[PDB]
Amino acid sequence: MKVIFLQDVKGKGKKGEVKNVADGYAHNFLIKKGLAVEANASNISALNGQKQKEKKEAIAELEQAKSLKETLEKLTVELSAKSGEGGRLFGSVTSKQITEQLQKDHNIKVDKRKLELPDGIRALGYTNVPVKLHPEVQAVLKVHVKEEA
Amino acid sequence: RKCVITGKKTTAGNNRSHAMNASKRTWGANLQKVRILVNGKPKKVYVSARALKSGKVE
RNA sequence: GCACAAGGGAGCUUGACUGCGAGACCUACAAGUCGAGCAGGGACGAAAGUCGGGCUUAGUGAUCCGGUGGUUCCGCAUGGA
RNA sequence: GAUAUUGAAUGUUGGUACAGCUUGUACAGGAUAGGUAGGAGCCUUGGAAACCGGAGCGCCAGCUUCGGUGGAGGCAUCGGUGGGAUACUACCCUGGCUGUAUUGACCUUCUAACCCACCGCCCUUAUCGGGCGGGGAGACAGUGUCAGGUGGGCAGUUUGACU
RNA sequence: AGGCCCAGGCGACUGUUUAGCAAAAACACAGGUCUCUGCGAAGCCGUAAGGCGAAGUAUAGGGGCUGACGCCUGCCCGGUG
RNA sequence: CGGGACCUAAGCCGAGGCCGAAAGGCGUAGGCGAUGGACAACAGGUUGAUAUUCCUGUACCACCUCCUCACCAUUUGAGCA
RNA sequence: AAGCAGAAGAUGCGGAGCCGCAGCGAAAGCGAGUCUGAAUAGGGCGCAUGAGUACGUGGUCGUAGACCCGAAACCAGGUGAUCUACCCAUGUCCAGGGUGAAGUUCAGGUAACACUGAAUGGAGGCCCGAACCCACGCACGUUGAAAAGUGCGGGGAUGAGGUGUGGGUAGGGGUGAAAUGCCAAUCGAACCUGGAGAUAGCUGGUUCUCUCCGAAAUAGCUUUAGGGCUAGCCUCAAGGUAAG
RNA sequence: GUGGAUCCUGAGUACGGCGGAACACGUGAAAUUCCGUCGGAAUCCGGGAGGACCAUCUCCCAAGGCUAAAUACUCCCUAGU
RNA sequence: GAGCUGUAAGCAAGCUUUGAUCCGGAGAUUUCCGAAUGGGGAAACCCACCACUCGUAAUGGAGUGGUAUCCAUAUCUGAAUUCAUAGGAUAUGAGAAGGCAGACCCGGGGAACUGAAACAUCUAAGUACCCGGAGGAAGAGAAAGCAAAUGCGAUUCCCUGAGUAGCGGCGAGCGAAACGGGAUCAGCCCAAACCAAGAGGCUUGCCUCUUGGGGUUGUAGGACACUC
Repeated sequence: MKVIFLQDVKGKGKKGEVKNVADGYAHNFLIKKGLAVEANASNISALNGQKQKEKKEAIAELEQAKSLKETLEKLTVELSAKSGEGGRLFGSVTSKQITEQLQKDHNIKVDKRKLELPDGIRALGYTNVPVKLHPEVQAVLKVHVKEEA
Repeated sequence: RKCVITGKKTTAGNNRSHAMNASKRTWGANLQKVRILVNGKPKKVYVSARALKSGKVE
């Protein structure tokens, strides 16, 4: 008979991998182990409800996130840092410094892992910092640094 | 000896061989002693296979 | 019983046909046998006339149930099957 | 022996939903021509000619293919063939292969059900059984259906008449 | 309250049997032999549970044949199991 | 005294329970079941019928105080089992 | 007819329904014609030579037991192990005498037990023989005293033994040292009640009188030969009527 | 009473293969129904029946349930034949 | 309304016009066994527990009531196993076992003799018998029916159809239906869909679970909207 799998059959099937499972063995194994549940109207409707709920939740989470994140990321942000003779910067503003800047200036609250910068800016100028806002969408951040005192 | 769910029991009938002899015969029921929660608890009583498929839970 | 061939041979042929059948023998019944003659096509023979198996008597057994061919037949409402 | 109780695999042989493509001459012929439409053009350093190995086919005519060296030319309407012209879209299943999921069967190992006339506890002063917990096998066996073989162990009968 | 002896047949012996015709050369017997059975033995009773085997475990338990003891059980596995 | 207010074997009955068209069969616990086990009376007479049952003597078994008595103990506390 | 009203009735209603008047052909179908057949032919079945219907008596027939008695046997449901066969639990009985095993002790004796002889020994499905049990040879009984005995002798008589009490095996079965033996005087399949008034091609019996007539023991067939059908022979009634 | 935007009208069942039974019907071409196995539908734009089966037509909505009346019998009572 | 205490003679003794015997209606009592029910049981027998009562100085003894099993409700417990269950204890229960009449009826088993001149299909016959249930009747019953016409409209039973169709070693034998005419006369509820309330599951905004409102049909009906 038909069942709504709760875990892996040949791979995690929590999504409700409807199949035909040898009613005898199906009942015995799935019920003794909870591997699945009967595929009746009630359970099917409950699964559909939970699935659409989570789908819309994720859709909203991604939509709300991408839009304003990109829009604001299209802004300009600047800071100050001392520099020496010959353009040899005394330090380097890593991702942590940029995170602190965006947290204290504009209150963007982006993770230090989602926003990464390995090159370790050492120049006294402007630069665009890409961000991993979305696995399929990204935006740049116009960071700036200038001499101080 | 009968299915608890439906009135399935041992019936009787003839056994007509070649020449149409009329030896008497019995007809059993394909019932098994599986665990079912007919009442508030399981009891492990007899139940017919035809009724077991897509019917009461074991 | 057949020498007037029913016996021997030579030619053409398939009447070793189809529907029948007045009237008779035998028989408890079933059944069996002879049959002039009518019609449709024919064969032989110029014609007449013969041919509905062997010169005559044994060479075969029913009903039911099955199979094949033909049917102005019937065909569980109607038309088919 | 088949089926329900009674399924999971590892490989395995057909068919499905996705996919991979190739087989084609009676002769005429430069040849290997199946046609019906679009057809005056196509591939060329994302490389000609030639060269060689392997895969395939075959009406043993030969073709194609792919692996690559060598490298600037090859192909085509048009000249002739004959029933029908060669560059791109397709089919007719004539012809062989590999991958994913089901699909059903064959032969392999596991365990879930089924058993317990194996035990420990409780029900319970109980050598019945029945719930729990371990072990043993285990899709077996037992059980209900259908079929085949054997079956005087058993049952109902028959075994003629004249003389 | 025993008749005995000589000689042979049958059965090793004691025992059991056709109440109500036959007490025996018949039956059984201890012995031998073949065969089945690895334990939920096999066989048996019963439609099934449940029981005999057996509070047994291949020197133990069932089935057939022959019947102590001395010598031997010879050939044929074509036919049927 | 023979048996019942004492026990138990074979065997039967048998809550629950296991089986099985029905009826019903099997069986746990439990209980029945002597033909067994344990148990306190014996000696002389009496009438026409009864008598180790009646009469006359000596006795025994189980149990309770209205009393009787001596013992211990009333919480390493007598006593019962 | 059922049915309705009606004294359990007669009667009235009730034409639902059945038979005949038209038959032939399997059927379509046709019609005093129809079927067969190619066919106005021939032949088969009918009219043209119309009389049936509903009751009552009587004869006969078929179904019910069907003329009366008679089986052996079969099936179903029940009763029986108080007789007998076996088994289980628990008790009880076997008067007396003889034999003498194994073993044990001693003596002899061998290097050593082997071996021999004496003393105790009381084993035996042992012997003789009472009670008890079984009946094997002969007589009487066989309308007996007795629906299986008595009289004399006979075998066993401490292990397969006899026996009391209680219990189990119930018939398509049980039991059986095994004879077709026992299972309540019955057993090659116990007894009681039902199917059941089983069936009988078999035997026996079948009740008042007179009168008219008057046979057969033959052919065919037959799972049939002592049975049954047809025909042959008999009788009764109506016709042809003078055919024999 | 009016509309067919949309929803319902009795599922492991109607049926089918296998082995039987009863319907007058004996597996015969065998409808219809009940049975024990396995397979298993539509559900109104639908389904069942009209003696195999198919199309048209005709009739009706199963797999839910109840229902007195005319009908059979007399052990017994009252009265009478 | 004047003989009666039986059959049944009596011998004896008593009741009755304040009204007997007798007849009918409704009641009281009803030893023991028996489904038998506290346990056992060789039917009419024996042995107990708990309460109340009689009596002894106590036991001993005696009178009344309750004390079987299954099943329904409820309450307290509730082991393996932690909750929980199986199970155990308690109160309510004109609940229930049994035959009956040797009959009628619904269903489950289920023969043989017999007939076919044997006999196996068949008949005997779903007969006898056995089993389980109730009723005065039971079963069936309002068309997923008959039927083929300007068509009837729940079942049941009677006469016809009819010993016709048909079944059958196509034998023996078995055996209808509908139309038609009669006896009676009654049609109804549930599920499904939708709606009100609540409960649990969170099927997390959806699901089923329970009472109620609802509607029941083939010219299709109902829900839904509306007219009533």
